[PDB]
Amino acid sequence: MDPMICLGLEGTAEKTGVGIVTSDGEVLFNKTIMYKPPKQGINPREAADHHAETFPKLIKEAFEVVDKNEIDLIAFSQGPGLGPSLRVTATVARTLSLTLKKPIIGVNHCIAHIEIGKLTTEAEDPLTLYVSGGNTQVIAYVSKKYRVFGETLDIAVGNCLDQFARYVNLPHPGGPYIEELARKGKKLVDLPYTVKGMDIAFSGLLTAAMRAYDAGERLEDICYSLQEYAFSMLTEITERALAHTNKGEVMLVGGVAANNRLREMLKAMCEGQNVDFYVPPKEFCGDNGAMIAWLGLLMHKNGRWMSLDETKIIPNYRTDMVEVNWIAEADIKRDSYLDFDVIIKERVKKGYRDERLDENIRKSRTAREARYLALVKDFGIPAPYIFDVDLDNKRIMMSYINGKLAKDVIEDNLDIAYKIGEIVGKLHKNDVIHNDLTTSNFIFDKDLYIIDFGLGKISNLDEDKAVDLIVFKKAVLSTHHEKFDEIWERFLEGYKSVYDRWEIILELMKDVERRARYV
Ligand SMILES: [Mg+2]
Repeated sequence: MDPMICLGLEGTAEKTGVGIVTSDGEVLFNKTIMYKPPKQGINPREAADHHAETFPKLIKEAFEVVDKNEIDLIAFSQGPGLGPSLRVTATVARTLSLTLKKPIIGVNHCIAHIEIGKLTTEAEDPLTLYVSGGNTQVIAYVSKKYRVFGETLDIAVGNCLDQFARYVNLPHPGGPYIEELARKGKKLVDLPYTVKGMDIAFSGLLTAAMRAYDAGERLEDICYSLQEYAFSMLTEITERALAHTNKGEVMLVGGVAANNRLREMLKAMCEGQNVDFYVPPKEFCGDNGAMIAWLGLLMHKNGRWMSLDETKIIPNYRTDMVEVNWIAEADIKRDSYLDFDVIIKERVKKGYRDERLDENIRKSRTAREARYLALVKDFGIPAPYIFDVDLDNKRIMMSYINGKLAKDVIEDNLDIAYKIGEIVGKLHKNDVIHNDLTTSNFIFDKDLYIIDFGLGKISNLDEDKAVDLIVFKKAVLSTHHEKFDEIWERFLEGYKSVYDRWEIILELMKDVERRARYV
């Protein structure tokens, strides 16, 4: 009876997975079967239907390998994920607990992906990029909790690819086909690169890929481009998260981790930053039951229970919500005369990306930034003065603001959350979207100074102003959790002072934020 053994169910998404694991970290059993969608016409089916048909076939096999009387705990994926899939998973898990007369534990699918990462790889405290069909977020364990530092703002990357494959009439799963076509591509088609803070968005990209297809661009080139852009965007936010959580290893996780290109771009990045890079073996990388079981053990082994009424599925289970109980883009230089001071900001090259992309990202952000830092004094917003610019070398000569970063003084002086709101309000009052609102991008002296503008854009759309505010919101929630409530409240106070339409877009935030799981 030494090794306590647990049976876990995975069913958050499109994969039916059953796992048996022992508290000693031994995987006695682990098989998963995927949903194969029927024609999207009439006579519809859903993954839930697949789970209902598949779970008991898998459980039979499991009981043929180990004695059901030997299993001591049953665990299941409580969320996040598809509601109808969660419910079949839960109902099957509950039936097992009741007839085996054994305890049951609901487990967070996301932090289960990473825990078997640690168990199954030489990682121990990684910044982990989790990508799949329904999920894409950057997670790290900080301050006693698993937290999101970067996530998609709309669809997951897996879904971006899946929809594109469908559009261009590739069979399911189309991922492998896009990855092969991309290898034969050579032109880097014009597509939108969309990073905002540490988050990203794939919708515009997907659409532009579609329009490029309609315009008669070579399928191979579109595929190559789709991948380069999406994967670069994902490598960038992981890079930013890395410099932000101060971790020394990165772990890639999820079905999309199967993509070699993504794996290699991600390894280059980690090699550049001298950090370790781990990927679990295929069978623990994509959705699987073993990870559910192992995390199940972790929490129960450390003493935590669940009444059948506590086993309600949580479609939007956030990583924050889980009680844990088992544990740079720009070189800046300062030049001085005996009284005058200048700083030069160089956007250095990123080896991991296609040099063509790298050239456009560095030049355009540099040009934008220069142009925007200038334009914004017209609105009464302190910023550095722009002395000169050298776009060939990706450099800016600007004035020097002596002071601490907002990120470093905001919690012990919440007033400066107000000033940030004032200058954002002034921004949106004037149609400028600053797509990187964080507390690392303002410097506080007497007034408050804005010091980044590389992702700027002119726009009168409310969706864009709304997203602007969510990126700020989300960033505050991850890096200033101890004081989040208050900083946002005062951020809105400042915003309200200046921009009279604040209410319209604040409400618009909600409808955009509901790019979550149904129910
Ligand atoms: Mg998963």
